[PDB]
Amino acid sequence: TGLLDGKRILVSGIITDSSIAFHIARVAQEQGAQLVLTGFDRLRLIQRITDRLPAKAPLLELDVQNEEHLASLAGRVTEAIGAGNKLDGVVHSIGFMPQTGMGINPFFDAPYADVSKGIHISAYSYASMAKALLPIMNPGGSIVGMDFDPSRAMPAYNWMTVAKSALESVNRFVAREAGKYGVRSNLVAAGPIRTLAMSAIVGGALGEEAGAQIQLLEEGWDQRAPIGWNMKDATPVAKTVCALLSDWLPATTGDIIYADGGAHTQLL
Amino acid sequence: TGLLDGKRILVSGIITDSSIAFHIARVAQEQGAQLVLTGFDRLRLIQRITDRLPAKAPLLELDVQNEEHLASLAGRVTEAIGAGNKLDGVVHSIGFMPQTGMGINPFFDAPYADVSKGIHISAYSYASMAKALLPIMNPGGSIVGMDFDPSRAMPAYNWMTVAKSALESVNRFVAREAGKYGVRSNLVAAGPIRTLAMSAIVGAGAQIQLLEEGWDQRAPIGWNMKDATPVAKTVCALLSDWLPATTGDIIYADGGAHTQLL
Amino acid sequence: TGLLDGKRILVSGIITDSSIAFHIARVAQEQGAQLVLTGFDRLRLIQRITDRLPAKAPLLELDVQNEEHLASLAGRVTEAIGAGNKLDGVVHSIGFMPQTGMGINPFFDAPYADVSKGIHISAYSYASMAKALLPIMNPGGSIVGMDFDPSRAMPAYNWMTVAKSALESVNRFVAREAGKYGVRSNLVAAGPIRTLAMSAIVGGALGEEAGAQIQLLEEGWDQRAPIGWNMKDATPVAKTVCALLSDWLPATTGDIIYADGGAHTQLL
Amino acid sequence: TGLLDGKRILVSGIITDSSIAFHIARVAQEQGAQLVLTGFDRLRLIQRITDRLPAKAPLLELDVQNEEHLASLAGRVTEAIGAGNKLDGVVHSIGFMPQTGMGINPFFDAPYADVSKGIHISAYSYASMAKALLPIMNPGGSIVGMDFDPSRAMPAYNWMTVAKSALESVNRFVAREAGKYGVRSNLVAAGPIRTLAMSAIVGGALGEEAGAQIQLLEEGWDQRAPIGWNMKDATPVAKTVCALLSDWLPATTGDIIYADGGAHTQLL
Ligand SMILES: NC(=O)c1ccc[n+]([C@@H]2O[C@H](COP(=O)([O-])OP(=O)(O)OC[C@H]3O[C@@H](n4cnc5c(N)ncnc54)[C@H](O)[C@@H]3O)[C@@H](O)[C@H]2O)c1
Ligand SMILES: NC(=O)c1ccc[n+]([C@@H]2O[C@H](COP(=O)([O-])OP(=O)(O)OC[C@H]3O[C@@H](n4cnc5c(N)ncnc54)[C@H](O)[C@@H]3O)[C@@H](O)[C@H]2O)c1
Ligand SMILES: NC(=O)c1ccc[n+]([C@@H]2O[C@H](COP(=O)([O-])OP(=O)(O)OC[C@H]3O[C@@H](n4cnc5c(N)ncnc54)[C@H](O)[C@@H]3O)[C@@H](O)[C@H]2O)c1
Ligand SMILES: NC(=O)c1ccc[n+]([C@@H]2O[C@H](COP(=O)([O-])OP(=O)(O)OC[C@H]3O[C@@H](n4cnc5c(N)ncnc54)[C@H](O)[C@@H]3O)[C@@H](O)[C@H]2O)c1
Ligand SMILES: Cc1ccccc1Oc1ccc(Cn2cc(-c3ccccc3)nn2)cc1O
Ligand SMILES: Cc1ccccc1Oc1ccc(Cn2cc(-c3ccccc3)nn2)cc1O
Ligand SMILES: Cc1ccccc1Oc1ccc(Cn2cc(-c3ccccc3)nn2)cc1O
Ligand SMILES: Cc1ccccc1Oc1ccc(Cn2cc(-c3ccccc3)nn2)cc1O
Ligand SMILES: [Cl-]
Repeated sequence: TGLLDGKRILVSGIITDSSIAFHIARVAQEQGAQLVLTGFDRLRLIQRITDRLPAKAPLLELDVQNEEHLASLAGRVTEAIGAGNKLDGVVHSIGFMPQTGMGINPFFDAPYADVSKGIHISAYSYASMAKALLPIMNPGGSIVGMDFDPSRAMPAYNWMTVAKSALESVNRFVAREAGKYGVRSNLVAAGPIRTLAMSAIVGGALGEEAGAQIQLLEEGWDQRAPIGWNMKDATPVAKTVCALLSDWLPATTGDIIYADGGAHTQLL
Repeated sequence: TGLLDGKRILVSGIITDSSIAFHIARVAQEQGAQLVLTGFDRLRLIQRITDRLPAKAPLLELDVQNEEHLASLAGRVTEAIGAGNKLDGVVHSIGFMPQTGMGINPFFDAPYADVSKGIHISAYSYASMAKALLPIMNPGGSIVGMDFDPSRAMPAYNWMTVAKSALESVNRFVAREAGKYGVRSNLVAAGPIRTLAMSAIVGAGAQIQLLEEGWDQRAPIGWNMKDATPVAKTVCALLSDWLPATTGDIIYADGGAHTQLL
Repeated sequence: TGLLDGKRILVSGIITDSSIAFHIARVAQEQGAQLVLTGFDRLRLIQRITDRLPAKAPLLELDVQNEEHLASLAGRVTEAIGAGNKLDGVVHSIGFMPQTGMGINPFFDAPYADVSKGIHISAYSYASMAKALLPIMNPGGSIVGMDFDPSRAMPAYNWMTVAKSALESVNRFVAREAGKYGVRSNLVAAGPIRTLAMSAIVGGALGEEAGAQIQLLEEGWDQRAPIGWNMKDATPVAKTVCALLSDWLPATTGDIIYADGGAHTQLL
Repeated sequence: TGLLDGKRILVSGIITDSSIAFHIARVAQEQGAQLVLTGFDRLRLIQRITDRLPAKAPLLELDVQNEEHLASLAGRVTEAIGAGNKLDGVVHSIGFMPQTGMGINPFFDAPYADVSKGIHISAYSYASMAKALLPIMNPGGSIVGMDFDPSRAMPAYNWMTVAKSALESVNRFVAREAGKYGVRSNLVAAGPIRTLAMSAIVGGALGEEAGAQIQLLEEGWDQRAPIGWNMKDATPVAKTVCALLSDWLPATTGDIIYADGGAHTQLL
């Protein structure tokens, strides 16, 4: 019946009901998955948000910079999905970059302490989550992270672009470790979706250029995509993540699937 | 409910029951699709082979070098699936290269007449099929072709490598046309599978060893050249509604080999 | 001492004094190369054009669709440069696509006979020239062809894009053969330059939409290039080809060097 | 010759006479460049080493983690080359990764503090150097860094691979800043060269897996390269960096040139 019937999937990265992770979780539950959710910092807000999902799911705290949270994560997941069950899926939908690393702030003025924090959250944590969770994943399972194509430089995305390049490389190594467990690791490179991070982090760092943000995104994506691109509709991205979590891409690992309307295949 | 429940899908390229297309068709029928099949040249053999599929499907003749076959194709499909119905999917699983263009024959000795024939069948025909079939495809539909990663040169594959590079470029243009109909176009770059065409590339022990080095040894999840199922499933994923934002693109069903250097 | 002092280099593809090959030849002679030139079809015009180069160079006829021309080419080159001498460099600066394959003509309406002719001239001939000339090339030598980045689809370039993809693949195979002779094979992917083919083939196939060419070129190149791009100045492209012909890129083969102002490294 | 006649070029990264930077410096001086050298930590040893170069050059201290060193660098360079003169070239040939991040140590066991240190030295510093030096670079100048192709995962290189992916992304941003000064930024992705850092990837020349290292390098490079690859010969790499420092690749920026015998263009 549903694409993910019977699968136990962890989903990180929900902060609002616009979050990519919110929509991944919604679609996964519509397709019969049983979820465990993780959230950072504003756990009361996150709980109110996840109440809007179609089904209850337990919520665990995870700040990927906190060693204790990572060291206790598998134990807390095992208790949430029922002792002795394992995960079939893990979704990393997590990122951060300080303001100095984005927007109109000059590229060269971001101090390394800020850039390092962003790389820790946005790239290294894909490895740390895999490390914590692989021992409790079933053969045939799937780890998925969110990418935004960093193969070319661009306005404003700045040091987050560098973090995404690092993430891509990390994914290919995670795939080598995950393969010993019969598990796949892949990224979904999504087109732009209107999320809290889009507005507050990228749009914030733009200051008076945020009108231009929309136009840049329409030029980069909707205009180039042969099938178009709607930044207000996260469903196509969520579906693509669900396809990777399913049994229907069983020979794809260390890889990147582009859910961007085909924009990255067209020059203009 | 199967993945392709209710979808009408054309599948080209069956010649034996090892054909990638045979397995694509098998999996698609297991997932509820209704098929129309096309075959080239050995139509009696192909009919015996397609009898082994889990369900009957009509078989139509198509030689992609034949203009008349392409010009009548939509009409013949429409008659097989019923007036008023359209296709949701098309699978291009077709290739050819003359012997001069592959194997131990020197790269520089393949005459252009042979290379041109191979490119016609293996790359241009992806466009010609799209052209013939897009007018009878539903919005939301999907065209999928088969690729073998040509981004780096390699022994023996020779001018077929060039044909695949051409096919990749063709796919990106087909995507622009197909988008006007609400249709996606993508290729699946599969790892090696033991098919009739594989055994024609050369005529052997060295071929298998190179394929093991290039694929199974590099793939984090391994690669089994006797098992077409993972490739077939990947094609079915592209035919489904579960990759709705992917077009002009290439999905690698190769065990992750192409992501690993050694 | 010029960069190519003492080198014997064949340069194909001169048709006017705007031709990329004209500028390659000019720069190569300024850098001390002795040239052999090849031309197609309008040999009287081409001779008047090559008289404007800074030094005399013999001109040979070569239509790359003519088997007899390819089979006699080595012998005719050897007679021009003298028995006992060999070539150090070969430049392929040749292309064609019939009108049905370009512009506003629908992509799907190009018959294969037209596409095949374009692929023959634009891609296969890179192999056929290498095959004819490698037996009279010195170790350390260099074959260079001209590319236009076909990694993504775009308006108007249509089937020429497909021919360039084929050429890239061909270059990697030519490199394998050329390596047995100690010879490198590479392409230069140039940004747009105002040439007869740009205007009459690409621009002509746009009919009343020719303004669209210039607009797309300005968006794709000058606007994205961190150091800018001037389509009226072939010198930077010519210099880059000369760099490949020299001994200063001795470890680069089967490869593509981008002389495009860095445009292809930038998204917008 | 004189490829770099009259150019003032800064070269970082010499520690022994096997260092890639040593050979970059040697070739650059053979081609008429006037050098300023920078060295980290062992400045007396480095001075004995740089005495073996064909000409004297001043040596300045630079630890790229030290803010004071970066803030004073332009002033110290200007004093060495003379007030009123500027640099035409900068070479970044610097890297580091702690032992936990490389070799047989499990990928998942490298702590982020170690990985961050490596990324700081190996990737962020490319930006920090550009920031310090662009204000004293002439139009037409060139910044070059060293890369090792990280587009696919591989044994042992582990987190250094991730650092190189980050460096590639950094280079494309540096190119956007450098373009405002008329300056190019590019990386050279070199094939393997036997240096001190090479041996440290597996914990020393008699590291546990050193036999496996040699075999993997022969398979990855010399066996795939159409023109071969010799890991004892840094000259082809040095020449390629000099090509980028010269005026002969004037339209290439934000980019990567592969000096690896063409290995990366061949599958097997
Ligand atoms: N929105 C886009 O256009 C777009 C496109 C492609 C990729 N992405 C990526 O998708 C992912 C989700 O971002 P989003 O757009 O949905 O935005 P978002 O703001 O909804 O979610 C980002 C999440 O990261 C979490 N996070 C930050 N610091 C963390 C920490 N220390 N520990 C754990 N979690 C932490 C936040 O709590 C939040 O839930 C990210 O990887 C982002 O880069 C976004
Ligand atoms: N087997 C592999 O390892 C592998 C890997 C990647 C991609 N592929 C691709 O998968 C596709 C199917 O190949 P396969 O390996 O299943 O081999 P195969 O021998 O089963 O099938 C090839 C098919 O091409 C058809 N064909 C040839 N000329 C034709 C023409 N003029 N008109 C119509 N059909 C024609 C044949 O009739 C046959 O059905 C091809 O595109 C091939 O290049 C194969
Ligand atoms: N002009 C650009 O913007 C640009 C950019 C990138 C690459 N290129 C490529 O550079 C090369 C040169 O084109 P150009 O722009 O200088 O144009 P051009 O019109 O100056 O030169 C094209 C050349 O192709 C030759 N040619 C065509 N058919 C031939 C045949 N049968 N045999 C031999 N020669 C034949 C013509 O005689 C002519 O000399 C081509 O490969 C073109 O694709 C051009
Ligand atoms: N050797 C190879 O096979 C190879 C191949 C491709 C790329 N590379 C790259 O070439 C570059 C040079 O490495 P190599 O092989 O010549 O090794 P090496 O050990 O000779 O040189 C590395 C240099 O990095 C310097 N360095 C380290 N920490 C520093 C700091 N805090 N501040 C400033 N400098 C610092 C060291 O002092 C040393 O001079 C690196 O970027 C390396 O990754 C090496
Ligand atoms: C979680 C998180 C933390 C830190 C940074 C981002 C982030 O999440 C993302 C949010 C939006 C995007 C998409 N996007 C790009 C841009 C930009 C300016 C416009 C021009 C084109 C580049 N604007 N919108 C990508 C993301 O990774
Ligand atoms: C249909 C068709 C017509 C013409 C040619 C091929 C073909 O179909 C294929 C069959 C098998 C493969 C995979 N493959 C590659 C090789 C080779 C030698 C070994 C090293 C790696 C290159 N051997 N097996 C690829 C195909 O495209
Ligand atoms: C020799 C030859 C034969 C046949 C065709 C071209 C050709 O030579 C070239 C001439 C110009 C270019 C550059 N270019 C591209 C375009 C187009 C519209 C604008 C957007 C980008 C695609 N317009 N200008 C590239 C070439 O290869
Ligand atoms: C400076 C520095 C700091 C930290 C790490 C490296 C480094 O510098 C390099 C030294 C040598 C290489 C080349 N290389 C790779 C490998 C490896 C094992 C063999 C298989 C292929 C991956 N072994 N040799 C690359 C470098 O970046
Ligand atoms: Cl959707």
